[PDB]
Amino acid sequence: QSACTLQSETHPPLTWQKCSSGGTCTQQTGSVVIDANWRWTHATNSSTNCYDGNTWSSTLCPDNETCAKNCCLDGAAYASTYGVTTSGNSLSIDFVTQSAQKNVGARLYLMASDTTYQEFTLLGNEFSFDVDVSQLPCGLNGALYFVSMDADGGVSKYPTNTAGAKYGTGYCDSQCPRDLKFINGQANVEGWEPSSNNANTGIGGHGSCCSEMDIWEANSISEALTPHPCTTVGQEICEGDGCGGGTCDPDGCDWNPYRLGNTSFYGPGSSFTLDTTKKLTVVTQFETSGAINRYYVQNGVTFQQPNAELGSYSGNELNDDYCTAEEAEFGGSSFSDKGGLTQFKKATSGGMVLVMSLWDDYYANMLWLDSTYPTNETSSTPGAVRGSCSTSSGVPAQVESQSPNAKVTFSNIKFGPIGSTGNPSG
Ligand SMILES: CO[C@@H]1O[C@H](CO)[C@@H](O[C@@H]2O[C@H](CO)[C@@H](S[C@@H]3O[C@H](CO)[C@@H](O[C@@H]4O[C@H](CO)[C@@H](O)[C@H](O)[C@H]4O)[C@H](O)[C@H]3O)[C@H](O)[C@H]2O)[C@H](O)[C@H]1O
Ligand SMILES: *[C@@H]1O[C@H](CO)[C@@H](O)[C@H](O)[C@H]1NC(C)=O
Repeated sequence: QSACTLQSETHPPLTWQKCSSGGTCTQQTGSVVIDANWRWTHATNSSTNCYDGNTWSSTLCPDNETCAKNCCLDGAAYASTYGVTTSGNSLSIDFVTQSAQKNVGARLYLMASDTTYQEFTLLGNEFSFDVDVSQLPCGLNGALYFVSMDADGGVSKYPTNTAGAKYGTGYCDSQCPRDLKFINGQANVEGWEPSSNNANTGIGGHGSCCSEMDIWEANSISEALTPHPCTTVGQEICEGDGCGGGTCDPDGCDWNPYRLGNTSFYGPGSSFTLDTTKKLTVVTQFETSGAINRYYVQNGVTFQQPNAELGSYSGNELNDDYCTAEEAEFGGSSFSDKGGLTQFKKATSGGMVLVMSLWDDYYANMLWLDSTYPTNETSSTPGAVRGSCSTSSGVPAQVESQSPNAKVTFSNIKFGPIGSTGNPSG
């Protein structure tokens, strides 16, 4: 797809800190861009929509190639249309925003310039950020994560895509998402099927796969840390059912303190170690062995990831023994079939793009994160309970109606060698 300018594109600025092993941190200046799927896609020569609701224009988009040629992605009014705003090193995303249309959440990427994404090499380094999840009720997910996307959004590999990173193209993750309207410089209209419950989305014949590091997926009730390996490290297209776990691990080796047994660590109020009604700091370290360490800071008090005992595993580090014990006790073979932490280390050794989003779940109502899932299981089933939310929570239409003002705020992003981000920001 190409880019149009009926609406100017001005990326909300966002500062972050780059720290060094020497003990100092210096301020960096970037910005954020919204994913192409949220944009208005219309004819290059008019305002005629190429996509509207959950259907494509059969005239402008008879096939994937013709569609990409006839259509372009336009600019976004971040605040008024998408409820996305920034201030210094802080970024906020509102749940429901009413403009000429209703918009739900957003997915944003940190940029290095107005035409390129900022790439981060996680291995040997740590990522720190502050987050306020107080306005995130059951059913919502304020997420901060990394994915192995190309810095240019896919332009060099697929010339038919001239919009690039400036317009949020090139997404990919361990779920091999088929809801993307544009992949590899072509549309995804071929084989398109409208969602049964989301008036704005559908499923195309192709998907976009790649390694995904979910540093943070959470709301005020539950939080999870989850690495997702893929047999092909970077962005790669998939077709039909091949997208269903053919190359990527959609489940991952997840670490949810609540799911692992400590139901008093993360929650609303002073009855929890970390009070989710107030802002908190989350630091994640990627040691060279491939393991992942985590600690939190709130009101000046430091807490390492809480200890967990699962099978023969005991500790607070997300390592091979933990992931192996999890599949043995909770079930599944996806993570290990795809190479585990060894394969995932190939992703963190390379460059990954920072993603920040807010979403509700049309497939499983976010029950996998904050409730008992599947809903027919009980507390007696290992790993069934992930949070205190009712198994009846998270219905999109309901949370969108009852909590339109929900929002997540990410701030004070700091990146550098392990042990360096706790030093003074520059
Ligand atoms: C005896 O047979 C075995 O039984 C066990 C237990 O019943 C089976 O294991 C269970 O299988 C369930 C379905 O596969 C999963 S639910 C699964 O949970 C994961 C972890 O939360 C979810 O992954 C997350 O998905 C999010 C939304 O896409 C992502 O954003 C996030 O990054 C992912 O971590 C997934 O969506 C759910 O479907 C149980 O966890 C598991 O114990 C076993 O399969 C049988 O063989
Ligand atoms: C949860 O973790 C906190 C901090 O490590 C600890 O003080 C508390 O005892 C733990 N509770 C349980 C039930 O593990």
